[PDB]
Amino acid sequence: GEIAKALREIAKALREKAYALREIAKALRG
Amino acid sequence: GEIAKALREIAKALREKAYALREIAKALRG
Amino acid sequence: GEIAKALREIAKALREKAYALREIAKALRG
Amino acid sequence: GEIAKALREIAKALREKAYALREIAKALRG
Amino acid sequence: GEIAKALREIAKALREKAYALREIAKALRG
Amino acid sequence: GEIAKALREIAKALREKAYALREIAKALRG
Amino acid sequence: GEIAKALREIAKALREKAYALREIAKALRG
Repeated sequence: GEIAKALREIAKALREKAYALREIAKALRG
Repeated sequence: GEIAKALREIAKALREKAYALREIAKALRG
Repeated sequence: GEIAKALREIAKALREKAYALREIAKALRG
Repeated sequence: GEIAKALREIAKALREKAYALREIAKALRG
Repeated sequence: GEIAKALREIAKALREKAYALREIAKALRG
Repeated sequence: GEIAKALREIAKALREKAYALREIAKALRG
Repeated sequence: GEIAKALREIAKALREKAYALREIAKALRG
Protein backbone atom coordinates (compact mmCIF):
# COMPACT_ATOMS: atom_id res chain seq x y z
CA GLY A 1 0.00 0.00 0.00
CA GLU A 2 0.93 3.64 -0.54
CA ILE A 3 0.84 4.37 3.19
CA ALA A 4 3.12 1.47 4.12
CA LYS A 5 5.45 2.38 1.24
CA ALA A 6 5.68 5.96 2.48
CA LEU A 7 6.39 4.74 6.03
CA ARG A 8 9.19 2.57 4.65
CA GLU A 9 10.52 5.65 2.84
CA ILE A 10 10.58 7.42 6.21
CA ALA A 11 12.51 4.50 7.69
CA LYS A 12 15.02 4.68 4.81
CA ALA A 13 15.54 8.40 5.43
CA LEU A 14 16.07 7.71 9.13
CA ARG A 15 18.75 5.15 8.23
CA GLU A 16 20.45 7.86 6.14
CA LYS A 17 20.43 10.08 9.23
CA ALA A 18 21.94 7.25 11.30
CA TYR A 19 24.72 6.90 8.72
CA ALA A 20 25.45 10.62 8.98
CA LEU A 21 25.47 10.48 12.78
CA ARG A 22 28.02 7.65 12.66
CA GLU A 23 30.11 9.85 10.36
CA ILE A 24 29.91 12.62 12.97
CA ALA A 25 31.17 10.23 15.65
CA LYS A 26 34.02 9.18 13.37
CA ALA A 27 34.90 12.80 12.60
CA LEU A 28 35.09 13.53 16.33
CA ARG A 29 37.31 10.50 16.93
CA GLY A 30 39.58 11.66 14.11
CA GLY B 1 -3.78 9.85 -1.27
CA GLU B 2 -3.24 12.98 0.80
CA ILE B 3 -2.02 11.00 3.82
CA ALA B 4 0.58 9.07 1.80
CA LYS B 5 1.68 12.30 0.10
CA ALA B 6 2.20 13.95 3.48
CA LEU B 7 4.19 10.94 4.72
CA ARG B 8 6.42 11.23 1.64
CA GLU B 9 6.85 14.93 2.47
CA ILE B 10 8.04 13.87 5.93
CA ALA B 11 10.51 11.44 4.33
CA LYS B 12 11.87 14.24 2.12
CA ALA B 13 12.35 16.51 5.14
CA LEU B 14 14.21 13.70 6.91
CA ARG B 15 16.50 13.32 3.89
CA GLU B 16 17.27 17.03 4.18
CA LYS B 17 18.14 16.49 7.85
CA ALA B 18 20.50 13.71 6.71
CA TYR B 19 22.08 16.19 4.30
CA ALA B 20 22.65 18.62 7.16
CA LEU B 21 24.14 15.92 9.39
CA ARG B 22 26.62 14.98 6.63
CA GLU B 23 27.42 18.69 6.42
CA ILE B 24 28.18 18.70 10.16
CA ALA B 25 30.43 15.65 9.76
CA LYS B 26 32.35 17.42 6.97
CA ALA B 27 32.69 20.60 9.04
CA LEU B 28 34.17 18.56 11.90
CA ARG B 29 36.65 16.87 9.57
CA GLY B 30 37.81 20.29 8.37
CA GLY C 1 -8.10 16.29 5.88
CA GLU C 2 -7.00 17.31 9.36
CA ILE C 3 -4.72 14.26 9.65
CA ALA C 4 -2.94 15.04 6.37
CA LYS C 5 -2.66 18.70 7.42
CA ALA C 6 -1.07 17.69 10.73
CA LEU C 7 1.38 15.40 8.91
CA ARG C 8 2.35 18.33 6.66
CA GLU C 9 2.88 20.41 9.80
CA ILE C 10 5.25 17.69 11.05
CA ALA C 11 7.12 17.82 7.72
CA LYS C 12 7.44 21.60 8.06
CA ALA C 13 8.87 21.21 11.57
CA LEU C 14 11.37 18.65 10.28
CA ARG C 15 12.47 21.10 7.58
CA GLU C 16 12.88 23.66 10.37
CA LYS C 17 15.16 21.22 12.20
CA ALA C 18 17.15 20.65 8.99
CA TYR C 19 17.72 24.38 8.69
CA ALA C 20 18.91 24.48 12.28
CA LEU C 21 21.31 21.59 11.70
CA ARG C 22 22.74 23.51 8.73
CA GLU C 23 23.31 26.46 11.10
CA ILE C 24 25.30 24.11 13.33
CA ALA C 25 27.45 23.05 10.37
CA LYS C 26 28.01 26.72 9.48
CA ALA C 27 29.06 27.51 13.06
CA LEU C 28 31.49 24.58 13.05
CA ARG C 29 33.05 25.70 9.74
CA GLY C 30 33.55 29.17 11.22
CA GLY D 1 -9.96 14.73 16.08
CA GLU D 2 -7.76 13.28 18.81
CA ILE D 3 -5.36 11.74 16.28
CA ALA D 4 -4.88 15.02 14.41
CA LYS D 5 -4.46 16.84 17.75
CA ALA D 6 -1.74 14.40 18.84
CA LEU D 7 0.01 14.80 15.48
CA ARG D 8 -0.02 18.58 15.96
CA GLU D 9 1.49 18.04 19.42
CA ILE D 10 4.29 16.06 17.76
CA ALA D 11 4.85 18.94 15.33
CA LYS D 12 5.03 21.37 18.26
CA ALA D 13 7.65 19.23 20.01
CA LEU D 14 9.68 19.09 16.79
CA ARG D 15 9.59 22.89 16.57
CA GLU D 16 10.82 22.95 20.18
CA LYS D 17 13.74 20.73 19.13
CA ALA D 18 14.47 23.07 16.21
CA TYR D 19 14.69 25.98 18.64
CA ALA D 20 17.14 24.04 20.79
CA LEU D 21 19.25 23.17 17.71
CA ARG D 22 19.44 26.88 16.84
CA GLU D 23 20.51 27.47 20.45
CA ILE D 24 23.32 24.94 19.94
CA ALA D 25 24.42 26.73 16.77
CA LYS D 26 24.44 30.04 18.68
CA ALA D 27 26.54 28.48 21.46
CA LEU D 28 29.05 27.21 18.88
CA ARG D 29 29.26 30.68 17.30
CA GLY D 30 29.97 32.10 20.76
CA GLY E 1 -7.91 6.12 21.87
CA GLU E 2 -4.86 3.87 22.00
CA ILE E 3 -3.48 5.33 18.75
CA ALA E 4 -3.82 8.92 19.96
CA LYS E 5 -2.29 7.93 23.31
CA ALA E 6 0.70 6.38 21.56
CA LEU E 7 1.18 9.51 19.46
CA ARG E 8 1.11 11.58 22.66
CA GLU E 9 3.80 9.26 24.06
CA ILE E 10 5.88 10.06 20.97
CA ALA E 11 5.45 13.80 21.60
CA LYS E 12 6.48 13.29 25.24
CA ALA E 13 9.68 11.56 24.13
CA LEU E 14 10.40 14.38 21.68
CA ARG E 15 10.10 16.91 24.51
CA GLU E 16 12.67 14.94 26.50
CA LYS E 17 14.97 15.17 23.47
CA ALA E 18 14.38 18.93 23.35
CA TYR E 19 15.36 19.19 27.03
CA ALA E 20 18.61 17.35 26.33
CA LEU E 21 19.39 19.55 23.31
CA ARG E 22 18.96 22.67 25.46
CA GLU E 23 21.36 21.17 28.00
CA ILE E 24 23.85 20.53 25.19
CA ALA E 25 23.65 24.23 24.31
CA LYS E 26 24.11 25.16 27.98
CA ALA E 27 27.16 22.89 28.22
CA LEU E 28 28.69 24.47 25.10
CA ARG E 29 28.16 27.97 26.52
CA GLY E 30 30.04 26.98 29.68
CA GLY F 1 -3.61 -2.91 18.79
CA GLU F 2 -0.64 -3.70 16.55
CA ILE F 3 -0.47 -0.17 15.14
CA ALA F 4 -0.64 1.40 18.60
CA LYS F 5 2.00 -1.04 19.87
CA ALA F 6 4.32 -0.13 16.99
CA LEU F 7 3.82 3.57 17.73
CA ARG F 8 4.74 2.88 21.35
CA GLU F 9 7.88 1.13 20.06
CA ILE F 10 8.70 4.33 18.16
CA ALA F 11 8.22 6.30 21.39
CA LYS F 12 10.57 3.90 23.20
CA ALA F 13 13.24 4.36 20.52
CA LEU F 14 12.86 8.14 20.83
CA ARG F 15 13.44 7.79 24.59
CA GLU F 16 16.64 5.92 23.73
CA LYS F 17 17.69 8.87 21.59
CA ALA F 18 16.90 11.22 24.49
CA TYR F 19 19.10 9.07 26.70
CA ALA F 20 21.92 9.40 24.20
CA LEU F 21 21.47 13.16 23.93
CA ARG F 22 21.68 13.43 27.72
CA GLU F 23 24.94 11.47 27.49
CA ILE F 24 26.23 14.03 24.98
CA ALA F 25 25.28 16.87 27.33
CA LYS F 26 27.06 15.19 30.24
CA ALA F 27 30.14 14.49 28.11
CA LEU F 28 30.36 18.18 27.19
CA ARG F 29 29.96 19.24 30.83
CA GLY F 30 32.71 16.85 31.90
CA GLY G 1 0.08 -5.89 9.09
CA GLU G 2 2.12 -3.93 6.55
CA ILE G 3 1.52 -0.63 8.36
CA ALA G 4 2.56 -1.96 11.77
CA LYS G 5 5.60 -3.62 10.16
CA ALA G 6 6.70 -0.35 8.55
CA LEU G 7 6.23 1.46 11.86
CA ARG G 8 8.48 -1.15 13.49
CA GLU G 9 11.04 -0.50 10.73
CA ILE G 10 10.92 3.18 11.68
CA ALA G 11 11.56 2.24 15.32
CA LYS G 12 14.53 0.09 14.25
CA ALA G 13 16.05 3.01 12.34
CA LEU G 14 15.51 5.28 15.36
CA ARG G 15 17.43 2.79 17.51
CA GLU G 16 20.28 2.98 14.97
CA LYS G 17 20.26 6.75 15.42
CA ALA G 18 20.34 6.31 19.21
CA TYR G 19 23.36 4.03 18.90
CA ALA G 20 25.17 6.60 16.77
CA LEU G 21 24.34 9.39 19.24
CA ARG G 22 25.85 7.28 22.04
CA GLU G 23 29.01 6.92 19.93
CA ILE G 24 29.10 10.71 19.59
CA ALA G 25 28.99 10.99 23.39
CA LYS G 26 31.79 8.41 23.71
CA ALA G 27 33.91 10.30 21.16
CA LEU G 28 33.42 13.52 23.14
CA ARG G 29 34.44 11.75 26.36
CA GLY G 30 37.48 10.28 24.60
